[PDB]
Amino acid sequence: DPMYEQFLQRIQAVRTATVAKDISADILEARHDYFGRELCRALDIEYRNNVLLDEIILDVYPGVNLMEYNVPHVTPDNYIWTGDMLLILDYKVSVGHDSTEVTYKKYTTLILPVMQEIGINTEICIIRANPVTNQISIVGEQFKRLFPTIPVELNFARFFELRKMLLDKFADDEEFLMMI
Ligand SMILES: [Cl-]
Ligand SMILES: [Cl-]
Ligand SMILES: [Cl-]
Ligand SMILES: [Cl-]
Ligand SMILES: [Mn+2]
Ligand SMILES: [Mn+2]
Repeated sequence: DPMYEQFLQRIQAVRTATVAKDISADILEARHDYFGRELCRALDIEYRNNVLLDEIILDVYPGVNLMEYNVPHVTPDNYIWTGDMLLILDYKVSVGHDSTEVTYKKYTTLILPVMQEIGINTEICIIRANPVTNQISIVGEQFKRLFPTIPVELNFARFFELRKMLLDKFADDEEFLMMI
């Protein structure tokens, strides 16, 4: 596992709280991206990880003049263009709901108004994996109808193992415990 080995090398070598904070954030990003890849593989949909909204609009509506509209330059993780409806997707990996609510509010209020002006039928979809239990939670009614089962095989144990080693190495470092 090249990803695991590279994280392990970084944890073996790190000496400072600030560099450790970056490893921690990087592990959480990699765990998120791992779920996104497994999710798209299981559903046989195109895997993407952060698409500029302008690019999404140009893919679904090539004739658009972006300059006529006030397009917020957000980068949702992914999208599905069925031909009649646009599903905006964001992956989450979390034991809680707070990050889902934050992103749902941001994309609902920033994306839906301009998509209505352009004329593209759009739904905001947030798919969250609980990394401890592997349970999947979906916000997005049309996503649920298209994908009533999600036959993923998730294993987050190695991300937990890496981050726990990092936390243990800095268990007595006040500067780090605050950054985290
Ligand atoms: Cl260091
Ligand atoms: Cl964004
Ligand atoms: Cl697509
Ligand atoms: Cl996440
Ligand atoms: Mn993202
Ligand atoms: Mn995401």
